[PDB]
Amino acid sequence: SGFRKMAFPSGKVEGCMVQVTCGTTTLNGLWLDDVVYCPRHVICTSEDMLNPNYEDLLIRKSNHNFLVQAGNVQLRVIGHSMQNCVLKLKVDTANPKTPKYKFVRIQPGQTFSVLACYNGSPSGVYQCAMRPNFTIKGSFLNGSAGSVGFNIDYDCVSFCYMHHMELPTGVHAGTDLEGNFYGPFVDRQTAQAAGTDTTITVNVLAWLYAAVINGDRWFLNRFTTTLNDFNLVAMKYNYEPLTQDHVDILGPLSAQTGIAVLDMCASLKELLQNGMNGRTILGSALLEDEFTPFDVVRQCSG
Amino acid sequence: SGFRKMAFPSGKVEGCMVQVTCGTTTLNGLWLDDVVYCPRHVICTSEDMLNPNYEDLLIRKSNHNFLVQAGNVQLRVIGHSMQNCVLKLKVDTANPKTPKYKFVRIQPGQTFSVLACYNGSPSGVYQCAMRPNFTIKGSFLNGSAGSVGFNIDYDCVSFCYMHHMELPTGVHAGTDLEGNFYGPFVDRQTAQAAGTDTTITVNVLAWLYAAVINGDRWFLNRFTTTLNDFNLVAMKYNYEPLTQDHVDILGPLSAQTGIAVLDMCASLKELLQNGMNGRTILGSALLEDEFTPFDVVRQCSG
Amino acid sequence: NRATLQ
Amino acid sequence: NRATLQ
Repeated sequence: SGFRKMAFPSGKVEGCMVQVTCGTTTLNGLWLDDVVYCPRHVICTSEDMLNPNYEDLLIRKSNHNFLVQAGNVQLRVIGHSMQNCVLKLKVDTANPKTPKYKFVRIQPGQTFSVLACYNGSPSGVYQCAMRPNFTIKGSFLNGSAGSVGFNIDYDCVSFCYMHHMELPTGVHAGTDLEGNFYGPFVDRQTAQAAGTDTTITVNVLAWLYAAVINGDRWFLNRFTTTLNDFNLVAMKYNYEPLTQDHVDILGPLSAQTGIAVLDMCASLKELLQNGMNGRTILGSALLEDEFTPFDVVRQCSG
Repeated sequence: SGFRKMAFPSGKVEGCMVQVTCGTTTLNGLWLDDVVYCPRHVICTSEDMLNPNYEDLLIRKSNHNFLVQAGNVQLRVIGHSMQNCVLKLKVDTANPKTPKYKFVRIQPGQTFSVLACYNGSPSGVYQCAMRPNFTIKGSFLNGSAGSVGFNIDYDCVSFCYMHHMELPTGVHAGTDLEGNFYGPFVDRQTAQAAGTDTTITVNVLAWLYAAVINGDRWFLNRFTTTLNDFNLVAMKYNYEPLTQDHVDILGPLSAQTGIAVLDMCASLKELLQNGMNGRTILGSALLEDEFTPFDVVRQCSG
Repeated sequence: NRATLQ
Repeated sequence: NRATLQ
């Protein structure tokens, strides 16, 4: 038993990380087969970051301007191109550690593991959610761009995120692995703001089920509610609407615990209106929304 | 910026994990050089778990009773022995993925990463603290025994924990890698209880410094306190005494933020006596004590 | 209840 | 303040 923010094992991704240096700017790249993927602002200068013309900056570069180092072995760039907001640096060595992989774009509300890297060297692993406003609340410093977010199913790494930048509020923005930003952000050092966030309701319920599975039951009650009356309370506390499809996804958890989804909703309604009254759930005094129904099943066994 | 419970990259440890099966009992082992380390209760039967005589149970076994599988490759046991509460299974193949490693015993208050495994296959990575009562608040199910906790410095994996069991309260107990339990627990399915826990004060302060580094400042005040008057308040809220050595360890953080340790103590005293008044620190409504001063420096850059 | 060897 | 390309 026990429930923790849990990341996927990172070994398969560690062997893909490299350092990309252009001029005085260094960041990380993702080495799959004979291609290195990295954020395009590696080619930027400190001054050319308010409104860069990446198409111009890239035509003024050549293969020998890009220094790619896998550990201490230098990889020779034999080609370069731009795909939206990331670069594809052809190299003459296919990565022998290339895993079975997919490039997938995830949805707000879904989670992934982040392998934070610096100078091509992994530093740590942690679990993130894609917020409804397409930001992520990560832990990233200068030089972390190029770090990737991922999930692992069977033997396949599904890459879903490459880190690019930090917004003034401290949250982080990035692209999918095809180079298209999550959310209305651009890789320029301009004044940008994410839209107002909301709390992922289906994840909160899933976390409450994880709590029941682990012996926390004080928040249960004998009451029930309708999906309509629940959604009225959700709108008020800045919670996302709950759909019939969310109730179905929560089925398995509802079945294992014997607590009907709409009965669990009556508990959530009650926690929103009255608070926790000094108690905790799975070691938190706040309602946690960065666990998907899938994450709970992955960790909590029958 | 940002601050997250962050684990070490797990690749170096993933390549060491194997499955150990004896009879109908399966768990994980740690394969270093030509030796596999695993908890000794693998040799137990379901019935021989109230008060096993491990010395008898082991004399009734031979090398061929132990089935060791690295992935799908079967490793042949050529020797076996007991070292306290773990077994050392000599095999005829040295692990080619053996990293530079150390066997260290850690102290209450220190943290480590856990690679949770099942049937010799890694499932997830998360960060744990060794509690003052020598338990850990992890996430472990049946079959997780043999999973290891570790830190990584430079290229060296410092193994500090092997998982054995879960206590009735849901917390977990285990051994160091020499087989000696952390705390007054024994690998028997008896009624056991950990002593009353306390909150790791030096870690709470370190986490408050991480908060200041990340822009959270509402809990600061102009006041200061003495180490003596602070420790009186600590004793009351079940906090560990703060020593002059804790103040020195917090020096670097105190220097980077310009907040004197004993001034930060005045903030903690205030949060203990009045609460947070509905506000949060680094996304928590509770005072977090599973970050060491070292963990903060590792993550937060200057 | 009792401890659980895992 | 502005965004920071990292």
